Amino acid sequence: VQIFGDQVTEERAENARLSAFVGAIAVGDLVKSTLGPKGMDKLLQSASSNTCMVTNDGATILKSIPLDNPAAKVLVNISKVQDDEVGDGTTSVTVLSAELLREAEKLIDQSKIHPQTIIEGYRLASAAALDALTKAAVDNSHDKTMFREDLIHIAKTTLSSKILSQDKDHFAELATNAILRLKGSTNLEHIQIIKILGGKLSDSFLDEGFILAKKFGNNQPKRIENAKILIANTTLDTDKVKIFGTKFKVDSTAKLAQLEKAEREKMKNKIAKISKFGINTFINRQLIYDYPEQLFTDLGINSIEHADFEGVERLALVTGGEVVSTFDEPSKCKLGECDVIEEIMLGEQPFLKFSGCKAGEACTIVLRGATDQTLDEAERSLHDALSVLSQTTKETRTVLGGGCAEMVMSKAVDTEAQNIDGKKSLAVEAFARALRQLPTILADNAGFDSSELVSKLRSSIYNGISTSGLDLNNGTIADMRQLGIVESYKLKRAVVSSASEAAEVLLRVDNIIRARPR
Amino acid sequence: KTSRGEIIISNDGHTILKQMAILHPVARMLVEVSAAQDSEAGDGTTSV
Amino acid sequence: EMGRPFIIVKDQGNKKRQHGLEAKKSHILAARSVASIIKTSLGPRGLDKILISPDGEITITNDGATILSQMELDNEIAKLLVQLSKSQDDEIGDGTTGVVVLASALLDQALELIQKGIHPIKIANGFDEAAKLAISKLEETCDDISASNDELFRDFLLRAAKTSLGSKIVSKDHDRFAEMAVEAVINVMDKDRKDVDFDLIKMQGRVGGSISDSKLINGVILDKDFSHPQMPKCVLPKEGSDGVKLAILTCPFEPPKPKTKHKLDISSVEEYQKLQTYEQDKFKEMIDDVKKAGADVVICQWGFDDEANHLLLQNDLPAVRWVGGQELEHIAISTNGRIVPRFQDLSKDKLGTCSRIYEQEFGTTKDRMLIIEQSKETKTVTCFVRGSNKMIVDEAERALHDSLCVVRNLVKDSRVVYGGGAAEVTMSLAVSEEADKQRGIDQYAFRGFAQALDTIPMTLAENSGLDPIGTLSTLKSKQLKEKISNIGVDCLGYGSNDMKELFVVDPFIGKKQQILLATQLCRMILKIDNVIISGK
Amino acid sequence: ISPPKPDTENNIIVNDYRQMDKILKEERAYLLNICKKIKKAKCNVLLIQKSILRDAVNDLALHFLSKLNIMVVKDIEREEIEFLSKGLGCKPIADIELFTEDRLGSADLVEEIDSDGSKIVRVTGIRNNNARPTVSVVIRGANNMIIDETERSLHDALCVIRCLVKERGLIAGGGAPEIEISRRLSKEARSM
Amino acid sequence: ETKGTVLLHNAQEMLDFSKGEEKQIDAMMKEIADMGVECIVAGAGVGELALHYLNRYGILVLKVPSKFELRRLCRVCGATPLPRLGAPTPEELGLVETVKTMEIGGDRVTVFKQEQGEISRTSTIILRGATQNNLDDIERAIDDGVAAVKGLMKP
Amino acid sequence: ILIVTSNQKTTISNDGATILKLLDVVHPAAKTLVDISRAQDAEVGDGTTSVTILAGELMKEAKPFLEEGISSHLIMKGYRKAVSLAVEKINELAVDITSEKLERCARTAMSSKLIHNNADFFVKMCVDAVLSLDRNDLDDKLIGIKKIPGGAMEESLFINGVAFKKTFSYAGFEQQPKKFNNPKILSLNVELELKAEKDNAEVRVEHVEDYQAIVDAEWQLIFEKLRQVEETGANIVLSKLPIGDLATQFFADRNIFCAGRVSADDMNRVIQAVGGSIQSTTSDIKPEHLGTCALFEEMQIGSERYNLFQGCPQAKTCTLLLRGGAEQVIAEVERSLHDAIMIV
Ligand SMILES: Nc1ncnc2c1ncn2[C@@H]1O[C@H](COP(=O)(O)OP(=O)(O)O)[C@@H](O)[C@H]1O
Ligand SMILES: Nc1ncnc2c1ncn2[C@@H]1O[C@H](COP(=O)(O)OP(=O)(O)O)[C@@H](O)[C@H]1O
Ligand SMILES: Nc1ncnc2c1ncn2[C@@H]1O[C@H](COP(=O)(O)OP(=O)(O)O)[C@@H](O)[C@H]1O
Ligand SMILES: [Mg+2]
Ligand SMILES: [Mg+2]
Ligand SMILES: [Mg+2]
Repeated sequence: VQIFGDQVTEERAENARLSAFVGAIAVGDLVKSTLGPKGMDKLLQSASSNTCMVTNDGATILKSIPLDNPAAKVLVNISKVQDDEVGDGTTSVTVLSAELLREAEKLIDQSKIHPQTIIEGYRLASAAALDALTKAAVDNSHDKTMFREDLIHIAKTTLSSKILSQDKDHFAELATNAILRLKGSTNLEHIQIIKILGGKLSDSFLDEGFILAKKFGNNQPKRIENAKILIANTTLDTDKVKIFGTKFKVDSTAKLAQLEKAEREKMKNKIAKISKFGINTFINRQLIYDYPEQLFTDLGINSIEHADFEGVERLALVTGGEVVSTFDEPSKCKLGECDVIEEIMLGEQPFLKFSGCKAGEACTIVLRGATDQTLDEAERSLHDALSVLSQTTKETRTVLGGGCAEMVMSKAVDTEAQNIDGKKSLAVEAFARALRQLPTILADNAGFDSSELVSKLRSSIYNGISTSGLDLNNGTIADMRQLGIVESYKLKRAVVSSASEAAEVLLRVDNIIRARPR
Repeated sequence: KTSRGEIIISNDGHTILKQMAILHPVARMLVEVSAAQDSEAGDGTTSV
Repeated sequence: EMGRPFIIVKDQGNKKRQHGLEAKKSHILAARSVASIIKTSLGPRGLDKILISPDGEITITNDGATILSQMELDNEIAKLLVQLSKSQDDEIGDGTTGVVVLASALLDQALELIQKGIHPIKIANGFDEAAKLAISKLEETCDDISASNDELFRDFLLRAAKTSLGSKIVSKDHDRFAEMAVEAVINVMDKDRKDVDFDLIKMQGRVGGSISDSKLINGVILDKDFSHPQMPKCVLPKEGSDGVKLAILTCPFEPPKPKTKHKLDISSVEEYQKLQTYEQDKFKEMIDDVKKAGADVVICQWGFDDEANHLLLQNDLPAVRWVGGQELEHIAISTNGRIVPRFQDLSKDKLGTCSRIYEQEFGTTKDRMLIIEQSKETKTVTCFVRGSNKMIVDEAERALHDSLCVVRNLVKDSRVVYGGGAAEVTMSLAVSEEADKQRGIDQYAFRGFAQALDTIPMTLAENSGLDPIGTLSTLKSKQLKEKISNIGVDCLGYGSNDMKELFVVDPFIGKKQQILLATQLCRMILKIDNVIISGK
Repeated sequence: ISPPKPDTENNIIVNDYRQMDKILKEERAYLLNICKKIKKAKCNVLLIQKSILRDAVNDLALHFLSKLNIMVVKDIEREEIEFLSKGLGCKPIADIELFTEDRLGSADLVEEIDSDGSKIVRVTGIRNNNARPTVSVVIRGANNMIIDETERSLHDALCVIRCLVKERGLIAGGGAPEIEISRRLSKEARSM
Repeated sequence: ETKGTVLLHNAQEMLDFSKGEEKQIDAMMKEIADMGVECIVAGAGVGELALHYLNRYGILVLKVPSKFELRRLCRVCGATPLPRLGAPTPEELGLVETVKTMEIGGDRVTVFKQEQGEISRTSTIILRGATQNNLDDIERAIDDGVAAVKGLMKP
Repeated sequence: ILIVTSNQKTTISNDGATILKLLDVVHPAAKTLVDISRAQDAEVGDGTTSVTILAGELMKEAKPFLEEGISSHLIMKGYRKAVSLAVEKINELAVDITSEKLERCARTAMSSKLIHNNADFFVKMCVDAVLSLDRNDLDDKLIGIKKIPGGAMEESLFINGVAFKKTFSYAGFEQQPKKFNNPKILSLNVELELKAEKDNAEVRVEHVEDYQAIVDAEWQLIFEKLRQVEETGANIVLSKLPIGDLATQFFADRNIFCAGRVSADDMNRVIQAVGGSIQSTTSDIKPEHLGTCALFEEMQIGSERYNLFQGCPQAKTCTLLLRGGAEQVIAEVERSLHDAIMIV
């Protein structure tokens, strides 16, 4: 008795677990090459308008590619949350969560372990895993110079995976200065990344100011000094009063000539109130029409038009002033200050350069690269780099990487497996062996041995040296403190918790129900 | 000969690569390099 | 036929019929097809299932109602089971899976009795007498908990809270979700411990973070930022004050205009300048009204323009826009404030009171979500649930909703029973005992219901991987040896089939509802003889 | 330059029959007195931009401007207003209250010749206080496809001059530095 | 009939315009109610404000949204309609003793049975049956019988 | 009999009118049965099937006589002459019973369907449904009962009043109390919200000083409309038309419950339950026309809120909430009661 309708695919047998497990293996193997510093970039061919996209992050790749498997959606969704939460470590969650299901496959088939036992071991194994990071962390909050050095090494670790592995020595100073500029503001929207194609990749810079994408309107000068900035959000152009039911009962056109004159008088009166501040620059988000633009010429005030609302927030914080409207009361209102303003040209589009501002609560980064795809990759990289360093301020604790983070978890996880005697020990050992594969694929991408190199890292830590790790440029074990690579505590806490809970999803599934497409 | 009714003669490699609709994405990257060579230098768009 | 087209009903050739014994076999096998889906899901050792909607969205669920709700079916017999699980989900919110397998258990045992030639009404009347007899026995054996004090009554909720969370994901952090679920009801409850309002506590999930980051906060969740974010994000109260003096308004900041369409005619330049004066004085009078009222944070329903941003920023007055009317219903009850319609009726007695207002990021760029917290007990609790996946936090919503519903059943007085398969077996042996002297023609009818109740313990035996016959033999022999009827099948293997000791409790009103909806549907399905179905 | 119609909503009402003669007199007078004030500043050529929501110059206004010997040109693009003010040194005029003699430019001859069915309006001679003068070069040819390539061929020519004034120095082309750099790196390649 | 739209220049008219419609509709019902009428047959849709003052004094309302349905009822009581909303003339007022509402076919029906005194015309026949098809043929049999009664008048 | 029409609407029933209603019968002679059934249901509401089977056997018994040389009028003369004696014979079979003062007649009308086995509980309260109705009125709309998907049929109870769904969530609904000791019901018809007054919207204003006053006048009259409702002490407010957020929040402050989005058939049942009247104007409100009852309590019923009235000294209304598992269970309990209520 077929209770379901026509064209209803249902799998209530071993093929359901096989179809769900092979889907994660396909998603897992897709991202094995993108992990590590020697990883290869991937290429995406869009189906609409031939809009290509080059990206190394697994979140952008898996969201762009179509996948009809329900298991693929979990790997897509866990990567989207990791991309939005931290902004780094998405491929580690995808490859680790798939490897946990890969390691859990042989327990179901060969050893015939219950699914409730595998997850029960992962609960106790994940608990001991996070406890290893509790003692393995180090707080560098007592000294700002050491914390300044920590943001360097975290930038070295995050930027090495992208195409900027050579130029990370220069952008590490650029990345950490933007974080010290923001002085704790973890909002990534306060950094404008201006995209410019052409020039050498190392020609990027970080000017102490805010760079506009637009220019002056008609005749206002390029070079000035000692300018007072005033920002406004209201219309300031052909003022349509708040009630639209207004009308003019005109008995003669001569009186209507006075009414349009009265609209110019109040606008002339409004610009007269702007001059009471004694300013030299005025900025408004709405596009400025011709009539109020002309009155700024006699007053000696500059005018900038059509600024975006997200840029007004960046513009207010770099200038250090305040957005002013309802200009009758100039006493309570506040305005910013700047030393020099000058219009520049980087390529074809001109830009406005600000330098010497008082407040430095925000900045803008100008990238320079050969193509729009390399420039885009650069943006995706800096965004991932600045996202990790931004959360490092609120979460000062850090963890050493390079295979040492995954192994010190396995050292504590393997110790706890003996005190839980029974059939659960195989599940906890499967969680341990899943963690050994992260330094394995990191060695496979560089073209080194998978067994002997991991075996040397195994013996080095149990001897009583909790600072050993993999070094990929030479292919041998080296000290992590001397090389200077380290990750944040929130990152390693996130990928272990995300990959652990991701394994809990597709292990509690036995039946797959597919309704009709719409 | 473009898709619409416009016709254009072109010796410039940037405008040749711009009007040519390429199916392969890696070959399409050369269109952006010629755009980058045209924006930065403005000479030798085919030599790059 | 006699050659002419012999047609009666419209669309004669499309629809079909089915009668006799073959109509019954289509019904029972259709229930077994649905029962096999639910049988491998029930119990603490169950397994989730993925329901792919037509729009591509998926839901990882192990509750019978959400599975059957998002299932595209054709057979009408399963569509009645779709509504039976939905019936258990709406009112009680516990036992959806149980009803589906229990109704199938009555249907599976009824198949053997139809082969013997018993009329279906005698079958249906037998379960009706057996169901009321089992309810009458179970009402006597269960004990009351109202005699205990409030300290022990909290523990009984923890017994049922851990029972409802388990069998669901959210079974790790389940010790804290039990305390969090009980702590939600301690704040929102009546002094007489009766008829608590469930609508005061709404569900709210957030895609991000981990399960450990979830915590309790007494307030409202708004998915928006403050207006013109130049002010500090976390506003604090004054040094000496009763509170932040929350203000809510269902009027946008604008000049007063008629609701009807109007035509304000300005026939002179002098009147045009008075319109400019009238435009500015209204905004000046507006900010002076809220200034004299002492409000710090203002909540506006219908938004406002950009002119009020600077007036609100200079006076240190945060504000928001586009707050829906449903949220204002939640804000007034939480902060104990009265929503004023306009500024002329503005008074200090109508303003609310709360501890502090602040906002955090939760990550990079997602969205700024507002948070409110109270300094004491209030009539509103908003669960702040986090999750690593959208399906995790979506399942955690309906899982915690069922947890609050199970505690809601215990708010009713003297309704407690120890589950774990004990309630099924203790109601089963008495029905077989009554049949020995109430033989009649319905002797096999009681035996069918006695064997149908025992299937849920056998379902737990299959999921746990134990021998069913040895389990039911030990439970049946133990119930006959001793009249203590709180021993059941323990799947988590903590030793001891005893169960008050394990701490497994289910609500008494939920357990009797299992056999009622199962018997009430079985009485309906057995009445069907002709099955007319039309083509789509 | 048009009859009065503000951006704010309006509605003209005529109550008496004799008011129709008055408003018709005041409409042309509103155009006449504004054109009368142009004669006071002795401005001889006017350039209007692209008008939105209404006609740029009313046909009734052209009679006043044509009899007083004033050239009228409309439908100029908005981005070119910066070009004309920078080249001619004439500040724009958005209102007659700010319309003065000091803001206007100067020119010796604005001639519109007739040749090959294509009109050209060229200004001969510029003199002003301007440190940023302008330049304009027309293109002629057989068809538009050659006009487009003659424009882009000049862009590649000007970009070479832009590069030399940007970065000082130059090198001899013709394949010289490719062989020279290949020889130089080939010398060092055997050492590394 | 031509563009009925409100016009309120000041707040004094806004306050009295809401109460003016109530007092105006009430004042028209006073002249109608003082004549001792207790049921009014309407020809089209009746407003709610007019209905509030009709059922105050217990005046029944009847819908007859058609021309012939309204004309047949005047022949029973012998009333002369007037489209004005003023006072009905006493000579034109009809005479009906009782208006009952009972269940015959399960739906609501209104009856206008007269008595032996003050007889009326255009009577009806309540025809009860099981099959709607039989009602149609029996109804046309009454039309044939009524048509046979016409044969006595002319010759 | 289980039937599913083209629109995929499931239905289960044992009735002659309902089964033939859903089946679109195109045969002309077969629609006479639809008509007989409908007719008996209408005039009686019970025994529809019997009528159809009897009709069937008389026509099936007339089949061999039509095969013979018997004319059509001879067969009809026999039944029409025999049915006259059957009606007179049934008058002799029937009794003139007056002693013993409903209970037994309801048990037989519930047969052949769901609630026959539960007749011990449903007949006790079903007899009380018609006793509330007085003689010579017998209003069927007062016995209007609604659908509640969810619950078990055993947990139903008898109600001395009405229970209607709100069908809308107001902004100030939770602020009002759910429990009044001595509530007072007042039925309204005016629309309590800020909008156009009487089917039009056109307001000319010349001076800007009066533009502030005309807006305040609209705010003045709307509270004047609400204050007249407040001064009489009406705790429960009901209106067919919608009620805006401005009015329900004004009532929410001083403990005054309100509701809207209800039909006219539901409103007519509210008046006869409380014994009040309809007032479509706030100025003509008096204290005497307000209805009263014993108590008020809004209870959770199937994830749907219902405003309960009960305990009136003299109630014309009986309205019970039908809770069940499937949508056909609540439907079968409705049709079974609707057939039994007509008999008693
Ligand atoms: N120069 C290096 N020496 C040693 N280890 C390195 C070096 N560069 C990168 N790594 C290791 O490679 C890993 C790169 O991870 P990454 O690609 O950033 O993950 P995701 O892309 O998922 O965020 C880091 O964990 C780091 O320890
Ligand atoms: N008169 C000439 N004689 C010999 N070689 C030349 C002459 N002019 C240019 N070349 C060579 O030919 C090349 C022409 O490049 P060109 O076509 O200008 O590139 P693009 O068109 O992309 O700017 C130059 O690199 C130069 O070495
Ligand atoms: N931790 C536990 N220990 C023992 N029995 C349990 C436990 N959790 C649930 N059960 C039992 O499992 C049975 C099925 O519950 P379940 O199907 O998970 O709830 P629902 O039917 O509401 O989804 C119940 O009868 C209950 O007694
Ligand atoms: Mg990375
Ligand atoms: Mg449960
Ligand atoms: Mg019957």
